[PDB]
Amino acid sequence: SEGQVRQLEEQLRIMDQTLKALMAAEDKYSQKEDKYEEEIKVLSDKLKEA
Amino acid sequence: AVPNLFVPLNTNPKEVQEMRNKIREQNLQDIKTAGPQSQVLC
Amino acid sequence: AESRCREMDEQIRLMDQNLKCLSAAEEKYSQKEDKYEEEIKILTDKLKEA
Amino acid sequence: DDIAALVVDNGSGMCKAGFAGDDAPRAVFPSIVGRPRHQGVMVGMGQKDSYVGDEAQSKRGILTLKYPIEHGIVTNWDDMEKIWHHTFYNELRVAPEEHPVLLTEAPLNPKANREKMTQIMFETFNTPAMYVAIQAVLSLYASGRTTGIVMDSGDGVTHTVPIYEGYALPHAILRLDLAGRDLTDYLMKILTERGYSFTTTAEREIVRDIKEKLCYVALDFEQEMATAASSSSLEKSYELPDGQVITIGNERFRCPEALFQPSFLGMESCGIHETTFNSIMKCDVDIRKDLYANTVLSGGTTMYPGIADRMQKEITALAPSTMKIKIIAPPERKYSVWIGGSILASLSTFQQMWISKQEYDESGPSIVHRKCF
Amino acid sequence: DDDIAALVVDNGSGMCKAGFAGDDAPRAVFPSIVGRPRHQGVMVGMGQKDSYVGDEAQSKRGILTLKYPIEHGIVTNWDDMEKIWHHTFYNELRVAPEEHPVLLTEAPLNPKANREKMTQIMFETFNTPAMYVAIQAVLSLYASGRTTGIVMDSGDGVTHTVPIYEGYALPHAILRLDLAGRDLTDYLMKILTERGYSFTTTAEREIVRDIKEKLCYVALDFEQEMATAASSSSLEKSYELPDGQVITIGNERFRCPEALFQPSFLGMESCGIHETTFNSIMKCDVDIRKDLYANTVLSGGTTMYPGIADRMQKEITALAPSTMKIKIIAPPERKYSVWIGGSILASLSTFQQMWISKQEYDESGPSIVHRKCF
Amino acid sequence: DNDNSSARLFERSRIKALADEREVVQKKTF
Amino acid sequence: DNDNSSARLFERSRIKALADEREVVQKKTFTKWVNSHLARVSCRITDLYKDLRDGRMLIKLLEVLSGEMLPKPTKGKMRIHCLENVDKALQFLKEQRVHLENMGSHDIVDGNHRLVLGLIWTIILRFQ
Ligand SMILES: Nc1ncnc2c1ncn2[C@@H]1O[C@H](COP(=O)(O)OP(=O)(O)O)[C@@H](O)[C@H]1O
Ligand SMILES: Nc1ncnc2c1ncn2[C@@H]1O[C@H](COP(=O)(O)OP(=O)(O)O)[C@@H](O)[C@H]1O
Repeated sequence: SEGQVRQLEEQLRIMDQTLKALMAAEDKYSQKEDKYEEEIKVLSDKLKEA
Repeated sequence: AVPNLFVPLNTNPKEVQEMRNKIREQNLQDIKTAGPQSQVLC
Repeated sequence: AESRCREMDEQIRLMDQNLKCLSAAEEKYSQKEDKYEEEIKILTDKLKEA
Repeated sequence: DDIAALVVDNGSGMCKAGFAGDDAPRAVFPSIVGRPRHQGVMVGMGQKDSYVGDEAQSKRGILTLKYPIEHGIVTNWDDMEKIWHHTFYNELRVAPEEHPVLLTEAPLNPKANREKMTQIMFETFNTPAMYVAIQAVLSLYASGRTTGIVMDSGDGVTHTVPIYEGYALPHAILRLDLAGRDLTDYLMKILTERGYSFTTTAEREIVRDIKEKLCYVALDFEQEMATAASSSSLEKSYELPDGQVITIGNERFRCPEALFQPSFLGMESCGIHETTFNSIMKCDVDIRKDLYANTVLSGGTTMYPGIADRMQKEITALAPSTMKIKIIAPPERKYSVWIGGSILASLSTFQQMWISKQEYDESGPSIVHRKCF
Repeated sequence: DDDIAALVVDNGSGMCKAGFAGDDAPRAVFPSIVGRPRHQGVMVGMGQKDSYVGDEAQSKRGILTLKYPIEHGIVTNWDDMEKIWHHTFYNELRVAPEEHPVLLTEAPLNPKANREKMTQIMFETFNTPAMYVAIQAVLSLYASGRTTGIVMDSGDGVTHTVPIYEGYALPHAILRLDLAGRDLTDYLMKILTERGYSFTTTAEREIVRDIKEKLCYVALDFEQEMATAASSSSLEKSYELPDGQVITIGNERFRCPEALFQPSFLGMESCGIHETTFNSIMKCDVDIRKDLYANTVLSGGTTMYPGIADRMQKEITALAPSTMKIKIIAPPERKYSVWIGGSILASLSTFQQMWISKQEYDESGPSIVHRKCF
Repeated sequence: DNDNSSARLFERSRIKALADEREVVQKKTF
Repeated sequence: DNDNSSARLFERSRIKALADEREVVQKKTFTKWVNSHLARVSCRITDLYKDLRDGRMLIKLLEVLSGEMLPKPTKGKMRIHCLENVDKALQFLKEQRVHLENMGSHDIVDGNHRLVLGLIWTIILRFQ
């Protein structure tokens, strides 16, 4: 029982490391996406004015 | 003197922006660190 | 040790579902950004048009 | 470079402490002091006059738990000294003479609180330098933006403050005495209807655990009343420490709803959404559209599931329809203040702003109003 | 008035009272105890009684195991409660419940299922036409003769304080404490072991209760009274048991009710009654606390001890600010004040529209009472 | 619960690991 | 302090004297009118503030003026029975759409001078 406990919990720590990496990448491209999201709005306003 | 008594002026915001990223780097990289050890301990 | 192992298995397979649940939406916007930029290019052309 | 400073957050509920420049605090523990109440009969077990922090939580059966901080105010200074000594020596294991300390406290507080805090941190612990900061400003540091209105809800007090481009408007700061302890007391009151009775201070922590585990903010209040009346799908089961099983059901979304309608507690004040909207409208015209786009939630009380959608919907209803409302809730918003403290504590330009020991010696404890904020 | 006078039934933990509306005194007062035999039955040819209900169970306490259906204000057993109600309606008041609306009383904070089951039982079995549930402290304020004050009512199962200002009640300031006459009885029965007298069975609980009712008082100063009682034997009384022995109560006369003011004697960490009343007052608003100081009303039998009013006034006056006046109002007939308020409540013409009709019970079910009462 | 799960992940990893490392170093040095 | 002292002296002299003198004469005329109408049912009032506390005089006056039967007053000498009688009278005024502001049963019962005078003036002006 000691044996599989010791194996399982370090497996868990590897997998939570993977979760952290993917969450960080998600935060990257979302904070990029909102400024791109209002970039298109500024472009449309320029169009309508012209 | 009364509007900005509490803070010093002419400071770049880029320094604060750099430091927040530096602190977030440790969270991303999962660094092991210990606290500062005392001189009297040494 | 055995009773701790039960709980640890529960936790690891719950997070095992959770990780690729997060992966899916990330790669959804990975395919979304293509149209989101290709429409902006046509919008810029329609901007200079006016 | 030289010696690193200490960051200590003293909320009303739980105390947090760590080294500056770190990502997360080293020591997180509840701010309670316990003393025994029954007879002691076993000769030779040794004596212990007080139990501080986490040690009082495990042996809470034979203690009377007491809170040193009440509504963001330090009432019993001796227990605060005990908590600070335990934090410095048992949790961080550092001599306080080598490190400067940075402390946090509420926006609107009595002057004597700050004066006594400065006197205690200089006179007894002999720290070389110290500083006091507002918690919500540190939340805005943690978020990383220069402009926004930040609403912090702890165990003692809720406060909203707007900041634009590094300038904080003092007349728009709103303070409300509705926090997690009041919600815990309301949960203790409404759990009587089903037959469960909790009276002593030991069971208050059980009620707090129940509230943290099985409570959620309803999106629509009356529709959830209709749903909970129609079916039994909203009931959840919890296990007491002694082994009995309780089942809450309807009261899951009625305890946290009381933040939005304080008339359930008998308070005349408005809800948190109306407080945030009123604090926004107290500002000037030109900065309001920036404050609508940068609302930041902070503190542990905002960790209910579904708080963000309810807040966004309410503020969208109250605000004019032509602008967009977004609520920025980081997942680690419990420790945001402390993270902000670290970001403040090790800036290069901040090192000139510590209250020096010589300045305290030549000025008395009144120097903290001239500096700090 | 062309309508049948309603029945007022007060259902406390200790005693049940019942009478007609419009009367100044109830007709039936009896302990709410249900008994069952425990010994072997011989002498075939004499009567068979399954259970003893009420006062008769107090006459044959030797051969019975005495049970209380209501404890801490909660109806734990319902068949015993139905037996109590049947004995009240048919053997004490001698009236058919189908011809009379009834009025019922209960503690402020209690489970909802108590109200639902009470309404369901009294409509579906006794076929009463209408009924209503009231809170005992509000009825105490009714019987006091004033419309503004704070009521501290302590029965045999529960203690509660409610403040009411000009007909408006404040639900956030209602306080409930589970320290009543039964715990005082148990504490007296425990501390009687010091002098060597032992009472264990349920039949001796009534003897201990009679000792508490006849030979107890509240001391003005506890430590000075303890020194006086340890100095000499000038404070000693003798009480004779039903079989013949005479016991000397001595020092225990002012130690049993002192647990009312200091609950730490019983192992509970809650505050006393005086601190509970003070905390309930400070939970109210700023403007009305001056009127609540001058109109404190005591109710319930547990406040019937000698010297309780002076001790309560002395305790509150020290806690309260010294700049105004504290008046403790204790009516001499505070034991029946709840029923008197219930009788006045059923005499008003405006109250006649607030009854829960049988049609309303058929429409909404037993859930109507939370909507209709209080 | 996903926000709760992320907060649990942060509190379990980042807060506890630093405390454990400091405890190890302090114990060995003491 | 001297300006404030003289100012509040001006208040407590002129404001108080004018209001109190007006209400005295107004009360005397009102009670004479009420005694004039109440001679038909053989009841009379000595004091306007004290006699209206029980509320039976108000019910009888409405019986005189309306000429139609009101609900019978409850034969009770309690405080709450007095409140009940005054509430019955005010409710009877309420069905026939006579407008009243700040009128309450406890206002009549505790003996508020301005409120009682206002109720009597409203009865005089809008009913007869
Ligand atoms: N996960 C959670 N979900 C809901 N409520 C919580 C949660 N964690 C803490 N709380 C509430 O927040 C309070 C603790 O808040 P905290 O951030 O410690 O306040 P402070 O640090 O200002 O004292 C607790 O009393 C509890 O009521
Ligand atoms: N004369 C008295 N002196 C002291 N205590 C009394 C006296 N009469 C009754 N008691 C106490 O009061 C209790 C009865 O209270 P009661 O008003 O009947 O409660 P409830 O009506 O809510 O059941 C008894 O148990 C007894 O201990």
